[PDB]
Amino acid sequence: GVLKIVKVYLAVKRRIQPGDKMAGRHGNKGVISKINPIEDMPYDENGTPV
Amino acid sequence: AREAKVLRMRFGIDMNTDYTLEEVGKQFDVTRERIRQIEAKALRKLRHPSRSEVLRSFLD
Amino acid sequence: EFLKPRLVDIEQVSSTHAKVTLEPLERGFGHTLGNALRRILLSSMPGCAVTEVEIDGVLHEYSTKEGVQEDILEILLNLKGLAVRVQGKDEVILTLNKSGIGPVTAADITHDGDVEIVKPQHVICHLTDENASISMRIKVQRGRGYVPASTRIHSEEDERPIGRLLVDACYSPVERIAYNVEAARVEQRTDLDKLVIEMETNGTIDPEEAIRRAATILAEQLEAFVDLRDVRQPEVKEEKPEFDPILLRPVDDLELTVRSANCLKAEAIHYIGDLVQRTEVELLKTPNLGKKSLTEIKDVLASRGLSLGMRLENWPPAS
Amino acid sequence: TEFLKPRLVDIEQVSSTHAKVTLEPLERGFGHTLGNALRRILLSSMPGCA
Amino acid sequence: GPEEITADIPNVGEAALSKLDESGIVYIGAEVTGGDILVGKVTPKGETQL
Repeated sequence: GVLKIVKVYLAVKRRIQPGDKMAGRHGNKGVISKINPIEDMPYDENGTPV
Repeated sequence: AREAKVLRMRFGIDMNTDYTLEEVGKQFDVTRERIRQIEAKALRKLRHPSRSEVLRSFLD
Repeated sequence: EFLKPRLVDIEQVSSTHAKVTLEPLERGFGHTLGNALRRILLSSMPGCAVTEVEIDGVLHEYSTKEGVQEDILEILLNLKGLAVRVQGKDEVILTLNKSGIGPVTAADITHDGDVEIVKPQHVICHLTDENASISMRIKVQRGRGYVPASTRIHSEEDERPIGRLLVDACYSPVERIAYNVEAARVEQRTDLDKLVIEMETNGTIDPEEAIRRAATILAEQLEAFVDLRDVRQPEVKEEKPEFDPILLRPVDDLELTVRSANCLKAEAIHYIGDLVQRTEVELLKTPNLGKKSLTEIKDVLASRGLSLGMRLENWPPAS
Repeated sequence: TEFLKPRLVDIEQVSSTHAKVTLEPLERGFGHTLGNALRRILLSSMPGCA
Repeated sequence: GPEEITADIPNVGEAALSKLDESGIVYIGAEVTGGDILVGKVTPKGETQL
C-alpha cells in the first residue's frame, strides 16, 4: 500500500522547568518547583548565590 | 424576499432538490437571464461587509 | 531632619571586579540600601550581548564545520560569552574571518568606532586544516537581563534567513554582587556606617556608571510610592467593527507577484482597505501595470471573496 | 534601558488607623526590593515623639 | 487512488508554503514550530457531496 515515505528529523532543545524530575545519587528524588531569580537566592558573605 | 426565494432555490437550502434556473424562471413568471441577474446581485450583496463578515469565518 | 550619603573611593582592582565604597551612611541604612542595591544590580543592569549569528556554510547549530574542531552548537556557546561594549549604537553586526591552522580569538574580528573587545584572548574556536577558512556575521544587540533564544520567535514575520542562528541572550554585566557594611567613624558623629559594595563584572561596565543607573531605577520606582492616586485604566473596549476585518490586513497577504507587490507599495496601498476602493480606471495610469500585470489582481481578490473598486462612507475608523 | 512603573493601586483601608495597599504591576524582583526597603524605613527610622 | 506528497495543498497560504520546497518537503535547517507542515501530502477523495 505504501508508495514513498518521508521521515523528517527534529532537534528540540529542552531547557528545564517546573515539573521536571531530578535526583542525586542517593535516592533523593525531587521535582523542581519554582525557578528563582538570582536575586532571591541565599548567598554567603562573599556574595555568591547558591 | 425575492432574493431569498431565488437563493434558497438555486441551492439545496431548506428545500428538497435544487432548481434549474429555468425551473426557477417559470416559478416567478418573470424569467430567464433575469433570474440569473437577481441571483448574481444577491450574491454580490452578501459579498461585502456588514454581510460578509460572519460567513467568511466558516472558510478555513 | 536627615542626612544623605554619597560615594568616596571607587577602588578598581581588576577590569572584571572592583570595591566601591559609600561613606555618609546613617544607622543601618547600610543594610537598607545595600540589599536593595544588590537587588537592582543583579538584575536590572543594561548589557549588550551577542544575539543572532549567521555563519558561512552552515545551516543550523546541529552540524559540523569542515576543518574546525568545535561543533557549531558549541561555537554559538562560545559567543554567548563574547564580552563587548558599544556606545551610540544599539545593535552592531561585527564580522569575523581568518584561516590557517589557528585558534581564532575574539581579537581576529574587525573593529568598529563603537566596538571594544574587552577580552580578545576569548576563544571562539579552532581551525585545523591549512586552508580551512571561516567567516561570520556576529550580531550584537543590547538589552536588559535574560532573553533566551526561544522567546525570540513571536514577532517572526519571516526570520527566514535559515542560516541565522539565534543564541540565547544573557544581556548582563553583573556577575555577583556582595556588600558589607563595616561601621565607619567619620571623625565626629556618634556612629555612621560605611558601605563597601563589592562587585564582579564581565569588563563592559564601569562600576560608577552602574551604581548610578541603579539608584536611578530605585528612584523612578519609588516616584509613584510617594503619592498614591489609586490610579486605574479607563478600559471598556469596543464591541462594534463596521466593515469586515479583512480590510485591515496588509497586501502581502494577497500572496501575489513581485512586480504587482511593489506596484501597491509605490502607488501607496498597504492595507487592502485601500486596494479594494481603487478601480481599474485608477490602475493603467499606475507605474508599470499592464494586461498581464493587473489580470493578477483580479484573481486573488476573487478567491478571498473581495472586489476591486468599491466604497464605504467611512474608511478607516477609529482609535 | 527603559523601566516599569505600576498601574492600578487600591488602598483599601479599614478604619482610619489601619490600611492595606495593593499595588501592581512591578518588574520581576521589584516587589521584595521595594517592599523590604520601605519596610525597614517604615519600622526602624521614622520620626516620632513617644 | 494514490496519495501525493505534492507541495500543492488545498486551502493553504504561501505563509505555510514558504518553509516548503517545490517538491513539498521542508528544507533542512528550517526552524519550525507546532503546526507547521513538514511534508505536504494529499489523499484522494473525489465527488464530495457537500
